[PDB]
Amino acid sequence: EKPYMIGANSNPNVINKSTTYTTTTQADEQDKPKYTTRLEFDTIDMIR
Amino acid sequence: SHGGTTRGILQIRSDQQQSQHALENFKREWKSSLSGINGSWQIPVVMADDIKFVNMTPTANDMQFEKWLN
Amino acid sequence: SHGGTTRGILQIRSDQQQSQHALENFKREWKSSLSGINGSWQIPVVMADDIKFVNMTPTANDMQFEKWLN
Amino acid sequence: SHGGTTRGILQIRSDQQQSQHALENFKREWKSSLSGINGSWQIPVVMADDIKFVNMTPTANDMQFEKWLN
Amino acid sequence: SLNYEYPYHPSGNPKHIDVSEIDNLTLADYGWSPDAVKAYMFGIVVQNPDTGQPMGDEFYNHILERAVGKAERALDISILPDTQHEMRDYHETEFNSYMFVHAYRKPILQVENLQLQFNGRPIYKYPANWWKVEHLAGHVQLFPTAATFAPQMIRLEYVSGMLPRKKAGRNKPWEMPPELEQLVIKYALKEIYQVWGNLIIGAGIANKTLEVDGITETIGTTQSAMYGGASAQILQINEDIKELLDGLRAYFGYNMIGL
Amino acid sequence: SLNYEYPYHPSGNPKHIDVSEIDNLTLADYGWSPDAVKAYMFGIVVQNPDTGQPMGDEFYNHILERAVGKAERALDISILPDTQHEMRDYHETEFNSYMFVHAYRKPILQVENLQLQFNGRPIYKYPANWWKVEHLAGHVQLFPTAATFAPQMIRLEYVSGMLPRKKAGRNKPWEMPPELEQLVIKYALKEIYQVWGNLIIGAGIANKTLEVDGITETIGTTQSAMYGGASAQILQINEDIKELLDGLRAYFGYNMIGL
Amino acid sequence: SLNYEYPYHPSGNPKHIDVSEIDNLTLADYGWSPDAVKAYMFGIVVQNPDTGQPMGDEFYNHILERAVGKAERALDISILPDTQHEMRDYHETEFNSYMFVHAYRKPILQVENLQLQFNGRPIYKYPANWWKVEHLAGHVQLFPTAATFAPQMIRLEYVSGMLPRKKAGRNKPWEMPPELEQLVIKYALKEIYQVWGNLIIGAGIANKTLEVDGITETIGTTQSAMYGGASAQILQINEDIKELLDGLRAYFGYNMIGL
Amino acid sequence: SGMLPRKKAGRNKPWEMPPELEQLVIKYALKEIYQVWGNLIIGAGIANKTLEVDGITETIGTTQSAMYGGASAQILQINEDIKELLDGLRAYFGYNMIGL
Ligand SMILES: [Zn+2]
Ligand SMILES: [Zn+2]
Ligand SMILES: [Zn+2]
Ligand SMILES: [Zn+2]
Repeated sequence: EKPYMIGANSNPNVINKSTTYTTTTQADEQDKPKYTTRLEFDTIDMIR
Repeated sequence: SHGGTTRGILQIRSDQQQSQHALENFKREWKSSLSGINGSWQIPVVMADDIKFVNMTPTANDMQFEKWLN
Repeated sequence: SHGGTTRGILQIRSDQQQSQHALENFKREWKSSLSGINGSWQIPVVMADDIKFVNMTPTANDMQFEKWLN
Repeated sequence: SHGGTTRGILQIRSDQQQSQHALENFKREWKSSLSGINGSWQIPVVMADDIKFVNMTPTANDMQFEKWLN
Repeated sequence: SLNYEYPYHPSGNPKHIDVSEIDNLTLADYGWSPDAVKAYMFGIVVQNPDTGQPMGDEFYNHILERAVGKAERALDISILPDTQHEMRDYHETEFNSYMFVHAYRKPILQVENLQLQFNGRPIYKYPANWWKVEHLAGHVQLFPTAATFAPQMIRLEYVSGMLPRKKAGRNKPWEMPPELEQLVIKYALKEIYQVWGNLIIGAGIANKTLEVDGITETIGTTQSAMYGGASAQILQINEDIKELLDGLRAYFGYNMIGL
Repeated sequence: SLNYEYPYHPSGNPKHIDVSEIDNLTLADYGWSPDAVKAYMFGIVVQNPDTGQPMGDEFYNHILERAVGKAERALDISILPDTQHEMRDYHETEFNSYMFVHAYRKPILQVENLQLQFNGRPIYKYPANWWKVEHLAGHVQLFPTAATFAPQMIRLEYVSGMLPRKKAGRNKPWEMPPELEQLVIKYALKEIYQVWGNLIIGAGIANKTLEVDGITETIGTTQSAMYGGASAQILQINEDIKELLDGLRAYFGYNMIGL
Repeated sequence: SLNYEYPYHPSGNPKHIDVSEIDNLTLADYGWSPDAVKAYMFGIVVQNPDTGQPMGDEFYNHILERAVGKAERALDISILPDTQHEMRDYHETEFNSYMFVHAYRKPILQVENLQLQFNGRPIYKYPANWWKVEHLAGHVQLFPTAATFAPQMIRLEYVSGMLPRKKAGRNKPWEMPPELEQLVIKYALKEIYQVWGNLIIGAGIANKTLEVDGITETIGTTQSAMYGGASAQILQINEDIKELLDGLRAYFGYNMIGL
Repeated sequence: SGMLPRKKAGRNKPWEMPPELEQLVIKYALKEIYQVWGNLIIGAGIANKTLEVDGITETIGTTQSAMYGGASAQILQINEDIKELLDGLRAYFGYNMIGL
């Protein structure tokens, strides 16, 4: 009903942000994938 | 007693042929504004890309082959 | 008593030649709207790319070789 | 007693077809300035890209097929 | 003698579709399934690059509904079967011409009612056998047997659409031609390729190469600063639609209105 | 006999929408949710590179509202249900032509009031059954039963806009065709891609290559001095919108006014 | 009977805006905040390269005021509400046409005074109910009830502007359309990009590469000898404004003056 | 309505199908097939590639390009034949005329 307006910003200020270090752990994980094109040799043509 | 009495054709260029509903509404507006003695002298306005009027019959008709009959 | 009485040809340009069914419906609309005294003064509208009317006979016909006969 | 009495069409080229409200205000201005004996001899001004006037009927009309009737 | 439901006469306006079946008939009946889209994309899978998700069937249906809608305007048609309640004005020149009427939406599968009214009361309702139709063009004409205009004098009810084709390589004028099936498909594919073309590599990445410890991998895609990833196929689909669409307008023909 | 609310006659101007529901109907009902936009961008996600913040629905709704506004100008239309209080002038030739009136905002869902007044006092109020409407074109005409002009003689009240489509792949003249939904979506996506094209890699970076300690990488973006990174998507959106918009204009047609 | 403030009649020229509120209404009310500009630049921060300073809100307001000003000419409008004291000449042909007057600035929200004077003394001040207005076009016409020209005979006072839109996706003719909001925004962004485009890298530097002790860093920007850094976006904004601006002039229409 | 299959080699009656309509439909079919097959030669959207591992290297450059698809050459030649084939065949049927 009411018009949709941007309004004001909400992000607060942050100071002295420290880096993230990957934590060592013996526990298992799952490796986040990327699905995309694969490159391969033309082994048949290599035989030729 | 048979056809062929048309004066000419009014062509209006458009990328798409207008739907028949739109043409019917066009006719309604044209008849309401211009038809008959009512609104006889008025001028319509159209904002299409290009308009032409091609004549199929001459400016004024009359009897043909008069001297042949005589 | 023989042919050659045509006034002219009405050419309508199109990328494809319209199917004969479409031309028959075109004729039906034309006859219903314009043919005869009924709807004699009306003007049709067509939205094709380009239209021409080429004349095959002059504006008005009359007897030929009159002085030769005399 | 039937239509076909139009003199011509005044075409005004534009990228967009003007909204009907704008055309109504256009008509209001035209009628207020030019209609009737009042403001008969005045000349309007328009700043569109291109304007045309296409004639649908000849300069002067008269009876047709007079010699046929005689 | 002859046997028929009163609104429907075998001569002129033979019955084609039951009113109740109008609701039942849907896109699947005409072959516009998502599988059809996939078939034309045989060997291509549309999948998110960052997660294994493929786009669902619902999106295809949503696209297909807009593909058939776009076609319904692009050739001025009513394509799916639907019931119409139509009021039309009285024009003397057409009325004297056997009551000629040009339906707003075509084709006309069949006509149920054709009545003339003054203030909502039917002044005259014509016999069923009198009126006759031209299905493809939608002309409605009356053949009676044994000011110059007014608004909304007559009342017309009719069913606009096309039935699914019964037999291969053939169609009745009241029957869906095979080209509309392919045309709507090609419109849908134009959308699907617009989506898929962004998922080829990365996001807006044209050329790449990695060189790690003497290993080397290198790719150059169809993506470019002035051409999109699927724009090769989109261009070819335009060349295909132009041939198809122009050739089909010749089947319906140009529109005309007297003035 | 017949039963109806006095302003609404089933013949001519059948009731379509309750006045109260006009406020209830919103963009979401018409399918203009941010979800739809995201669906068309399936597999592409937009974020602020400096943070983990993706743009919220607020921006999408804001963009969609201005997109539906832009389409509303692109055809001279009213695109959401909205009541109008219109004062129109007396022109004799149209007045004699059954009181023909061309509403400013079309389509007309329904007409509530149509009166003739002189100084704010109603001189004459017409019977409900007399007046009749043409929904799509918005023509309002009167059919009475049993100087040359003046300003603001008649008072017209009516509801303009389009109802959401009820049945799949179909629409009544008083009903929204699915493409206006899609057209507004495509106008929205133009803005989105004009945003997203900037954020793929830094800003203003066309080509880069980096080599450290025996590992090397090279990337060439779609960004260029002559064209932006999303320019391919935008230019394809234009190619579709032009076809989509030109075809839809044939559903409404050209505008004419006497003079 | 009827109740109203004497200058304002509900028929013809209903009251829309209180005179005192004219001062209160400002750019923020219409959504032209700097945050709006930032939102369209989501993910881009305009910052000095040699020091951490971002450009302040004041600059945005200054730009926005010039953006709305440029729009106010580009379509001949008065957009913010303001009170006008207008003198107009007597032309016989328009005067006999119900005293037609075309206000210099439009739209007209409302009319307060309309008087005829000879030497500063009001010869005749018309009743409020007599005069009537066309808000969008600004036509002022008089409908009385129960040499050929002269200069500055009549006196007109009226309020020119548009109110902020009350409800989404809709606007009254006396109400700000959503497109002007976006149009003024896009004009502002044309300026902001012209500033920001110089801050991408260095100053007028197109291509660079550093090679230090086998390290290698390499960048090629959008900047070029014949194209500016932001000129890709500026070109796209022109393509956007051309579509928007042309479509909006159709809403107001062409101007005309008799001669 | 329609056409009977051709009975005798290299010949057809007016009521008989000329062999080119058979070929024309084939060529229209091949347009669709090549529009499919052109995508699958190597991955998707890949124009150029080169791969080097452990002293063995390979480079391939496909017909794919930003401006034209991998099968575009075949399609464009099919069009060149269809246009000749179709223009010539229209002369067998001729233009359509209707009185008015
Ligand atoms: Zn037709
Ligand atoms: Zn209209
Ligand atoms: Zn004006
Ligand atoms: Zn033939």
